Amino acid sequence: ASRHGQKGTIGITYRREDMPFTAEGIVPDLIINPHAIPSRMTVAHLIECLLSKVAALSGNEGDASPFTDITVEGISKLLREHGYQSRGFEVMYNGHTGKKLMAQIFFGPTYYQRLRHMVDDKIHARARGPMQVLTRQPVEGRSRDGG
Amino acid sequence: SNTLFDDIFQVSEVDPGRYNKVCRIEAASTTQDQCKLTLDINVELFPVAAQDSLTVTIASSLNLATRSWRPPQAGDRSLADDYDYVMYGTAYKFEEVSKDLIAVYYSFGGLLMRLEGNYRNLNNLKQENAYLLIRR
Amino acid sequence: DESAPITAEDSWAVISAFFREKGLVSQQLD
Amino acid sequence: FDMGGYFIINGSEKVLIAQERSAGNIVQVFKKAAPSPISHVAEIRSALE
Amino acid sequence: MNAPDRFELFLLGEGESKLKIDPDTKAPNAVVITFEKEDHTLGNLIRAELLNDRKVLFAAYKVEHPFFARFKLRIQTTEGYDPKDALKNACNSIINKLGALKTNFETEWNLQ
Amino acid sequence: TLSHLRRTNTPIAKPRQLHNTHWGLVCPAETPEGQACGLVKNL
Amino acid sequence: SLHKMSMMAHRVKVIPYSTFRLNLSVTSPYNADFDGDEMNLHVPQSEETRAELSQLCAVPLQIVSPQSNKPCMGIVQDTLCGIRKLTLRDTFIELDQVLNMLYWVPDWDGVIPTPAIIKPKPLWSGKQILSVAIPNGIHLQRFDEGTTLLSPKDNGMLIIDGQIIFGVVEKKTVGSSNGGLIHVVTREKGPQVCAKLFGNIQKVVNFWLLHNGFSTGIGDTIADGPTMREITETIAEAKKKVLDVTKEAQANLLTAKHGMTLRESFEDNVVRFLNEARDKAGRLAEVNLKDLNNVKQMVMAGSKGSFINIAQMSACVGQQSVEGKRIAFGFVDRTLPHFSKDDYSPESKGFVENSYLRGLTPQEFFFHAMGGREGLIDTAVKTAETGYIQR
Amino acid sequence: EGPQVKIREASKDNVDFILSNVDLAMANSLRRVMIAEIPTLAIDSVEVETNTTVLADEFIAHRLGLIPLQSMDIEQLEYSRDCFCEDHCDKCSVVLTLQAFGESESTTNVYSKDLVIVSNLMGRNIGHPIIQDKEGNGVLICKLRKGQELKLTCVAKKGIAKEHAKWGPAAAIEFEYDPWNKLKHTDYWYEQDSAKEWPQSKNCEYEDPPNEGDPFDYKAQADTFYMNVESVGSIPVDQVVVRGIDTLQKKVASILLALTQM
Amino acid sequence: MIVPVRCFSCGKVVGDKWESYLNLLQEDELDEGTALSRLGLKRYCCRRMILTHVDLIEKFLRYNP
Amino acid sequence: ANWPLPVNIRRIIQNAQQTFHIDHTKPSDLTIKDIVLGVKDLQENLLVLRGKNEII
Amino acid sequence: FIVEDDESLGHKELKVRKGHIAKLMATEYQDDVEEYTWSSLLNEGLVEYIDAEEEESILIAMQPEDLEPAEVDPAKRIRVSHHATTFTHCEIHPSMILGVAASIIPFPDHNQSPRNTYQSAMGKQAMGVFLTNYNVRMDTMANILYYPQKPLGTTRAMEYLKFRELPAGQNAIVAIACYSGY
Amino acid sequence: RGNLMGKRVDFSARTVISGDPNLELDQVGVPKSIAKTLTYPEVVTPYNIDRLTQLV
Amino acid sequence: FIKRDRMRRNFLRMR
Ligand SMILES: [Mg+2]
Ligand SMILES: [Zn+2]
Ligand SMILES: [Zn+2]
Repeated sequence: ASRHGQKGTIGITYRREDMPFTAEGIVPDLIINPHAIPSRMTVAHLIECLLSKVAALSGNEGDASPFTDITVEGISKLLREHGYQSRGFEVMYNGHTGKKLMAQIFFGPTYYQRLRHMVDDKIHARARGPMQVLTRQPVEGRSRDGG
Repeated sequence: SNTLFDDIFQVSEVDPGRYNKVCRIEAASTTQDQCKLTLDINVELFPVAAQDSLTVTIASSLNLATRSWRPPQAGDRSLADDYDYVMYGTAYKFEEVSKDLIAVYYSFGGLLMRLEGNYRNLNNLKQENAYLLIRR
Repeated sequence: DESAPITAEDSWAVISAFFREKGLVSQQLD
Repeated sequence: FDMGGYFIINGSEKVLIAQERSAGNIVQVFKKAAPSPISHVAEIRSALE
Repeated sequence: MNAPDRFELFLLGEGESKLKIDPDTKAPNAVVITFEKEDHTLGNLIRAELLNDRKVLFAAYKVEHPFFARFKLRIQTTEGYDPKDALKNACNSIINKLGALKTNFETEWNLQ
Repeated sequence: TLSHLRRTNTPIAKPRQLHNTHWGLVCPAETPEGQACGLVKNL
Repeated sequence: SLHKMSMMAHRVKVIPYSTFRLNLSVTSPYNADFDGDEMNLHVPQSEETRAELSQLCAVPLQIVSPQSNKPCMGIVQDTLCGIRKLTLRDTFIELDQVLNMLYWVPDWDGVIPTPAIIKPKPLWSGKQILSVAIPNGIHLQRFDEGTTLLSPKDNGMLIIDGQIIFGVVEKKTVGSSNGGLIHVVTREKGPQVCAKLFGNIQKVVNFWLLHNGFSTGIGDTIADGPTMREITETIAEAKKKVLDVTKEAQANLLTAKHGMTLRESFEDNVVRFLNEARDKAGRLAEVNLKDLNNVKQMVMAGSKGSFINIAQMSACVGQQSVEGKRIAFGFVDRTLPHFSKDDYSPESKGFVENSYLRGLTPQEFFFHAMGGREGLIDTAVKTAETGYIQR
Repeated sequence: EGPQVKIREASKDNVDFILSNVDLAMANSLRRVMIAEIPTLAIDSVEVETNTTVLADEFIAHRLGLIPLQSMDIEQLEYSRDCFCEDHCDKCSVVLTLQAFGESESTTNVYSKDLVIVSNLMGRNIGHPIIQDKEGNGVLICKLRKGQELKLTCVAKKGIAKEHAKWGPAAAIEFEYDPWNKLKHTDYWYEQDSAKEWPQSKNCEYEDPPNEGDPFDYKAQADTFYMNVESVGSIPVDQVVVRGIDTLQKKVASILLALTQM
Repeated sequence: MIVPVRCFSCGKVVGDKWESYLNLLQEDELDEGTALSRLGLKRYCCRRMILTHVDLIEKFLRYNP
Repeated sequence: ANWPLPVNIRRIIQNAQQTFHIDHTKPSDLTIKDIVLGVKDLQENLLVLRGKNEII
Repeated sequence: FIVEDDESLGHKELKVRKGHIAKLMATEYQDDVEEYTWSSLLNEGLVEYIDAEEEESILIAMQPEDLEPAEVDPAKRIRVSHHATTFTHCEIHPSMILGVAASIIPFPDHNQSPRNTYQSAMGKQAMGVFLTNYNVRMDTMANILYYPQKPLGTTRAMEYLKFRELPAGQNAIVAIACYSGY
Repeated sequence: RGNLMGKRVDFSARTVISGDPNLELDQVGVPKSIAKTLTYPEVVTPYNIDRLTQLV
Repeated sequence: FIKRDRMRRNFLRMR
């Protein structure tokens, strides 16, 4: 999950080469889907990426505190001076054919956190395991081999 | 095999509406005062303007229906060696608006061609999968 | 100068002093 | 970095969540939507400190 | 359980060839070849070379599912052109390009 | 850990609504979702 | 699991490492989405059971939901968003790529359709390539507003023997629509075919989308300088509407129509103005935005969002509410200690005028918390009530 | 001839050049070779004897894996599965050991340089840890204070990045063609004008301007790729491209070879 | 917690770059953004790594073994 | 005018045209005798119920 | 803060000025000892303590220099003015109305409010480093993150949560794209 | 309720889900681990004896 | 307009 309630699991892991890459050879480590944004209106998650891309380049730390005068432009115009597109976009190439993507990509670092719900602590199956004592229906609880 | 219909067309108007690669054509025949044509045209492979004298053809086939496409080999004696722009498609409506003036509708994979005129010229064009050839 | 009115930014020092004297779990201790 | 605020019971950390309650020794005025003859009730939970 | 060792990832699995040339039904003188142990890096390279061939009618490939080092490839030549040997032509062409290119690259670097 | 040590509880007018007076005394955001919503607040 | 849909029989494809995988289009009937949701699977134990699954609870058979006699499953994701981009008139595909896309159709006959453009550079259009996945004999037409056999704005839809003729493929055509295409396939060629339809449409569009790409960025919410200014005029004019009404009430002038009090009537015009103002302002946003703007592409495809979302992101958050009314006076005559008493102006009673693009002020922000919270409590209650009632 | 090369600049571990007169697919296909399918040597197996650090065993063991070693003569070794050896052999692997002991009262940092070969090399130039810093120190492996010890023995094996990223001969691979968007392969998202907003690429000057005011050459193709390899340090850059081309040459040769099975 | 080996995205070996980086601030009092210019992580797939790393292992060593 | 109903007739007609390739500008080979009768002939096969009593 | 509407400057102004602000930071950067603490502010009566009931009969101005003195980028959020004059208190910093979990959210005022709630929920179950002595605690089901990282888009408050010293995640490089449909 | 109108069962599994466009609509991805655990009985018939024997 | 760290020496300058 990000820092904006966009929790989601991993779909699949792609190797380094197959991932899309910008002109500088930087392959993103994580890809999320656009359709999450308009419905949830989590604009902040976009800005943080925009701000962070500036912070890493310049060396500042993004003063992302809630109520300041920091506009988008102040980040945006600042970004332009570093030689990247003002809105955080970036030309990117498909990793399969190495052909320019017809559309640009929003890109940049963003804080991500790992959550407890690992798959290995949620998956189980049962084929004629132990039953209860009172009712002789199968027991509950994956730890105790539930049903 | 034979040109199902041919005429020389002057663009009464071009509408470059709303898009980057396609536009509208307002063609009025100098030859006949009643054959008006509207057709989507790709600007990139055929830039246009007002009052452009354009040859228009139909050409049900190119020989000089169970035919998988293949690239031309070398100077093969197909048509459009005299023309410059070719689109393949198929009509989907015959409409008789009025007196023997008859109008037709063709779609070239999303590119649409509306052509109208008297009956006697347009008898021979009956819903066949047609080509389209343009020069000048 | 020292008599001039303060800007918004200076309040963080106050907040930093506030946490320095109290800490986050004051009331539990208090 | 640990800052206390919690007791240790038989080797287990425990925390007393703050509890909430209405004010003591305070008068309050309530209506009564019910058809009960008491239109308004001026409740007060008194207490000795 | 399920996760394979990685010599079978690129070296041939036992008993079966690295490729499976399969006669096709849709078109005469057309074929499908199943390349095991390899993926895009080899695949898309092969496909582009084929298009150079004039006598080739149809040539495309796809990767079935991202979990495997396999991908299909469908080649359709004109009549009187064996796809196997039609494929054979492509490989020599590429290696000749590479073999030249390494020499060409060596030259520039060796001039430093 | 820190949030836990600053957690409030409330046994069961309508308390779940974020009341105007809650301004700057309890967090207008941090509240567990579900059976506890509104009932559990944090300073 | 409160549908007959919510349980369906599948076919097992054993796979590598430990998750459950399913086709994307089936995510709708389950109301499932990979936010970490878990799903149980059951294995029959007898031939009679197995048949009773594969012959009654078959995923293809559940396509036409008897709940509302319209398809419950459709092409609903990026695939939907992507396919719209594939069906524009401006879209074209070169031969080299057209071969792979064709190959992706598992049941493709083995024929290369003649490109819609030759001389020069034989070129294809998405509509034809898309038509390959559509089985032959399918016929369907939709004549929306402004529809014409000429189709100037390319609305509507028309297919003939599995060949798109004009129209832009979108939710209103391939989504879960009453007269949608997927509805027709089921009735015409049975449901069994219609399963193959998903297997074709998806892999094609996804493959093409993967090589055309699609993304959204901050700029997608940015409005033009002029448009932002026009928005401000729209907001300001609303205040004047409010201001005059406010004083009229203070002069004992406003006359409530029969059936509600003066304050009751007074609130009606106030709220109606603010909602009008926002919705009028949102119109400024949606009209202005370039067709390149992705969030307008997604909205037009219908795959996510709506008009309201882009209105709040770009134009204005609008008026918060509680119990249908504005933010009442929690304190004495005033909503917050930051205001003087008796302030019915919209920014005091709980109207946010800023937009998510440029953040909210505290007073505004705090209000939005209450308005946001009220949904959570309600959503919690609806889970409590609706679930019980349904039982 | 065939495709052409031209070097612009070359550092100790970076090389920039311009690959011209070659199909787009091969250029990309070359890229994917360099990133993943190149042989390389890295620590594979660890057997911790004494650990008293504030760090987990596998933690330290994992970091040991990501330590680059000199691997010029990697071909002079045998793939781990190919040997009939008993879990390793001098011709199959390189055995590395490390003894670290905090003795100074201030913290004693453990560096890559403290690794030592404890096996025969047969004169190979492989197994030496790469020291890319000028200051002779290795990569900071672990910090120790007096009273802590670290005795372990690593085993380095010939691996390929496609398995794990440790065997990665290369780092970020810059890659670009058609700096001016004259091939129309991309539509520039813009608010007022793409040109004012999208900065020009560093290589836009190296090719002629778009020469606006002319029809777009629809039948033109793509060449003149501006790649830039950046070796991590295991092998010099010149090898990377050369060995990458070599490997790609091998695989296609393998197809043609396997094709002869009839 | 201690100077991660090569940056996840790029892969430029970054472990040796740490102490030099630390040497800069306590001695030359550079700005970090200017520092890395002197340091040589000109890309930003690494320029993140040193910038936002936490050196927790230092506080770990405060515990007598 | 729109009400949810059983089998669609609009769509059925379309298939007929596209199946038989209706050659317009032609006289139909139908008889008015057949049309009216055929409709009434068909209407006695739409058997929701199978019984034979008056009630059914 | 305590507002003194009486002032020779012709308008309201705070009882706190640069001097104390200077003095406050002086105490911090000592690490000669004077320790001019927070309590000294209360002892000087520059900042007041207020409960809910006391809030009933006061007039709190939002930002000090934004409103206390009497009397343009559209991208700046539109605010209200200081038409009112009879203030008594000004908020120390409006961002402090949030809790512990909430404060970590970058740009929360740029979010749909329920989203903030969700982050505050998950943020409690964010894998990280809970204490620096985890090697001697024998607790059940402890979780430690291999290579933590301070967030790039930090928050002014976050420094006061020691978050920069005990982070709970990594700065991943994320590209938003319908790339492979997965 | 808890034991007649609803009861636990064997031959069932639960885990997390994940999309995959490359599956036929009526399919489902199942981890090979579960497949090795869950099982469905089959009858020894002449048509499948050898195959079933092979599985043994 | 970002965070700051180096204002401390001004106090020494103020001293
Ligand atoms: Mg869910
Ligand atoms: Zn060996
Ligand atoms: Zn890097």
